[PDB]
This record gives sequence, structure tokens and C-alpha cells, in this order.
Amino acid sequence: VTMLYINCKVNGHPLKAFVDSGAQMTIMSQACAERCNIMRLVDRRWAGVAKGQRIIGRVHLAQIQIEGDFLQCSFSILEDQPMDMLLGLDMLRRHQCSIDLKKNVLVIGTTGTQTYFLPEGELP
Amino acid sequence: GSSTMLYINCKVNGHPLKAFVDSGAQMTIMSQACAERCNIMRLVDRRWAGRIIGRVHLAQIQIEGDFLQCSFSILEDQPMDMLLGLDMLRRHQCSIDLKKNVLVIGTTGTQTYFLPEGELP
Repeated sequence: VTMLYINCKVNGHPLKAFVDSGAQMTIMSQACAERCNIMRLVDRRWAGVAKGQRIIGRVHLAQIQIEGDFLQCSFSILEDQPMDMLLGLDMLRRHQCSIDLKKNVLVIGTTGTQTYFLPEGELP
Repeated sequence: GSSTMLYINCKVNGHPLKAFVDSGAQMTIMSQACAERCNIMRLVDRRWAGRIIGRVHLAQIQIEGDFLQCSFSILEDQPMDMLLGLDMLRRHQCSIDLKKNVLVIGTTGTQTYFLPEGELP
């Protein structure tokens, strides 16, 4: 069973995001926020400790680029989250997305943009 | 700033339950308590025991009027009755459609609504 990931970019930097309808919150790792050069967007007011783990702060409505579309998304930054990016139900709802396992695509409902889930050999 | 989850109605062996729809989970898992309530303990193959009690190789999960052939493991003390994971979502070519607010079974076209907050288990 191949897990669901998509390609996306933040501030022009490519990453692979895990698509998890069972997660309430979208979360980027601190390492990925550094690589994407977006620490200036990290509001440390919203620092805390996640379940399971320091949340370093929160990014408000930054653009996540999927194919050629730019979608405004908020997400928190977790220290030492192994994976770069976890796209949770908050985001999937915001943008009225469909996870379509027949076509093997994530559809962004607000735009009609469609992106293929990565094949097994491309998963991180 | 910060710091409704997806559920559907379904039935197993005629008994209703609410399933958590989790595309980040590899495996579909029913609680032992639910397996007992649905009266399907006879289907549990305990050679797959770990805590996972065993595996149900074949059971019908009913969604609306659809009967879908599924496999799932049985977990002692899982809080929710069923976690519907990517194995079964992929098997039945499902769409999780958050614009329409439905789970679509791709093999039949059947749709079921995600439950509102007040109906969550």
C-alpha cells in the first residue's frame, strides 16, 4: 500500500508533502522551513508542544504552490518532524480538495487543479 | 490561531458503526469491542496476532446499499470502532471529496456523507 504524497513548492523550493486526512493540522518541519527560507513567516506567538515535540511557531496564509497554482495555507512548524510537510484536514477542507484514488490525483476544489500522487519509487 | 474529522456511517454484519477516514493510515483496523458487537469474532484469524489480536481476511462492509469486500486487522483497546485506511480506500477506488462532503466508492459510484460534528462517536 503506497502512501499518498504530492509534489509542491514553497517560496520556489520543491518538497514532497504527505496527504493525511486523519491529521487535524498541517505541519512543516523546522528543517523544511529553513530550507524554504521562510523563517521570517514563523510567528512564535503560536509556539507550544504537540501530541506525542516543540512547535516553534505558526505560518499564517503562506502560499503552497501545487502545479502552477498558489494556494494560501496556514501551518505550524514542528522541530524534528522527520518529513518535510504533512498536509492535514485543515488544508484539505480549506481548499475543498478531493483525494481521488481512482484517478490517483489530489484535486484542489477551489481551482480545479489536479496533481498526481507520487509513484512508490519517488516517496521520501 | 491554533496551538471536524472525517467519519462515515457503515454497517458490518447488519450492525451500525462509524468509521474514521484516515488516508495517512496504511491499515484498516476494527476494535475488538466492535468485532464482538458486530458478531464477527469467528472471522478473526489469530495467526496474525502481535496489540493486534488477529486479522479478518474477508468481510463485507456495508456503505449505504453497497456491500464492499474488505480485509482488516483487529486491535484490542482501539478507541474508535473502525479506522478506514488507505488499503481499503485504494481497493475500492474511493474519493474523499471535501467539496461535496462525501466519500465516493469509485467501483460503484455510491456516495455517503461525512458526518457533522454532532454525530461523531
